[PDB]
Amino acid sequence: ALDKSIVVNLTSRLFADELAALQSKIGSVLPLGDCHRLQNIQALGLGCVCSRETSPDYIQIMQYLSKCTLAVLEEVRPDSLRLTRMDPSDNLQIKNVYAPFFQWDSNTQLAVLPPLFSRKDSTIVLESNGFDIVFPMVVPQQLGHAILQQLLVYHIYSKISAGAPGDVNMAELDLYTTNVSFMGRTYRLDVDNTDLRVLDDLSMYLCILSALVPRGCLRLLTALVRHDRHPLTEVFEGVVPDEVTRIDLDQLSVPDDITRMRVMFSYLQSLSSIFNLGPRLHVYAYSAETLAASCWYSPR
Amino acid sequence: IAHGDGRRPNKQRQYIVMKACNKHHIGAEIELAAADIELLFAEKETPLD
Amino acid sequence: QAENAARLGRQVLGLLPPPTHRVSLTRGPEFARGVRDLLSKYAASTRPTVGSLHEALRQAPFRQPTYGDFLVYSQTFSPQEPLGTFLFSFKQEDNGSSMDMLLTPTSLFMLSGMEAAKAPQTHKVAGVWYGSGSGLADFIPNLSELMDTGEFHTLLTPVGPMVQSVHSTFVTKVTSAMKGVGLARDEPRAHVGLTLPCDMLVDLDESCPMREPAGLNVTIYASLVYLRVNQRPSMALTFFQSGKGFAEVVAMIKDHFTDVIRTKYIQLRHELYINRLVFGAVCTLGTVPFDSHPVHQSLNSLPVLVFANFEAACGPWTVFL
Repeated sequence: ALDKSIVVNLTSRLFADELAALQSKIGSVLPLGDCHRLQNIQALGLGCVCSRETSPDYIQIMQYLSKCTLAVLEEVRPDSLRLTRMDPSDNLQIKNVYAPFFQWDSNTQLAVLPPLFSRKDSTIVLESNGFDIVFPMVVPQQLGHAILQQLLVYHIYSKISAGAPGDVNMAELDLYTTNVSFMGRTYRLDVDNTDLRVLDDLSMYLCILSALVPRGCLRLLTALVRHDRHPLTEVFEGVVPDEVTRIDLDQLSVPDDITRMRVMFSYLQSLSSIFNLGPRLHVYAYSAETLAASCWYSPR
Repeated sequence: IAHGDGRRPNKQRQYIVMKACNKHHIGAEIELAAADIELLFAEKETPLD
Repeated sequence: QAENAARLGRQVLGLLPPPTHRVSLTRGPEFARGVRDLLSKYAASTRPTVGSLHEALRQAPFRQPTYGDFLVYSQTFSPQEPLGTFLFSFKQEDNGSSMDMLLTPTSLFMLSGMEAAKAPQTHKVAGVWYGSGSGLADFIPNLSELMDTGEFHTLLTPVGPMVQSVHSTFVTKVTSAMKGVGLARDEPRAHVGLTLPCDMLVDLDESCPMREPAGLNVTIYASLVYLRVNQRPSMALTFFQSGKGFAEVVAMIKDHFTDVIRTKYIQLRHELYINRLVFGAVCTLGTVPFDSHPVHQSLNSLPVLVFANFEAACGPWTVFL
């Protein structure tokens, strides 16, 4: 009964060179800030948020991701793009045209991650209309929840060397992070020795957490005595380090500790939702000679 | 074939087959010397000619 | 012989997805006369009849899940089935072209290597389905080391119920079902529900009047607990059933697995290995209708539950602790 289609218009035509880059794909996954079918170009990319002159981000993308609506290409006419709307719990078809290449499989979990690599892999500049479209980085969830894993490690040790040289060895760091192991296969990626900046904001948080976090648990331990005190909490003294439990409340008075605890969990809830609420799907049928990934959209 | 086993059954099939033609050439040759074609235009001046 | 194919023109052209409702304007205000299932309140009368409500049942909601066609050995997946089991999809490396490995929950008990009386019912039954718990362990030589670092819960994508299995000498075709209500095969118009062994399920709902409200939803979960028995690593699996929301059940599962937390974490006084600290995961296996009675069964004995009107909906393996 229902009908769905999203037809994006343009002011002008395109160059014939760009059409070969947009017949590189004919079915892929676009985010889209609207739900309606006639729309100007300025929302289908990530150039609504991620642009060159802006400081590129991870979290302000990631907040925008789960709010956003997906849509899938069907045709590139020389004037207008035609899209197919991504309903909740709907089945439709993908071609896996993404860069850098990863191999898919049936019965994998798929998280839509934002791109963080070099520009020429992800984006396509539309030189006609001057606007940049950015494609999201479709990675499977087990890979997407591990491709960030070692890269986020790599950004932290880079800030160590640029202030203190004799602490991190580069051959150790290069060999263990940019070579991601999965499936039995390997994937060497782009290290960015061109000068990073997408993933400061997690390392901006996660260190400022990691000093506040063990200091925060001591006050939480000695403030719970009842006979409703949960029986598993007797055990977890053996887990917490011994140096953690040697801290007084001398240095931080009562008004200082409010600026800890009211702010402690405010990181974690801004942080726990951006590891979990990727707009996620599953793929149940796949063939490498056709490259037909097979979504069904779980709204999340 | 629709056969009821565990072998992965296959959908409809369709092939596209696409020909191309050739070109060929012939070249002959004729004996004509101009001492022949000279007397093609003069006439009548004797019953020999 | 086209009288055969005239039946095919019935069933195919009747069973299509509904077209996109679209009307060109030169017809005029006629489009709304092609609006039928948006109505709900039909026409009652004094003595209504099938002839008065045949329109009221001609409309029907549009529902169909999609299936997963698999190719299995005749060794991992048993030749006998109760046709309504639960599945997984083990995932190590794509060696074959279409060579898939599946795990029933009754199999996955034998893959673990836990005590007998912790699950006393299926252990007698799952010893005649398969060997000594080593015919399957020959396929993965990492089932000691997958237990160490905690990667086994990452390598399971649940599927749901079954629909059909044509079985041959070595190769078994498994037509599974995700996303909902699989139409049956050997009985037409039937709907293959989900079946659980009574041993593996542990309810969370049941209480004495002591009061909680109803709804539309109750959600089968799927636990997976890494324990250690006889100083050897071995997992543990249970189920759950509670229409109580994700914030409650994580606070209630930990009371059920209290002693299993209590046994293991005494041992870490003298040692610590950061790969060992992960404990369990919870997936979401989908939704069950409210107040549908799980009818008990018996198979050669093995008490087997059933859930009519189960619909499937998978989820991620969210770690808990």
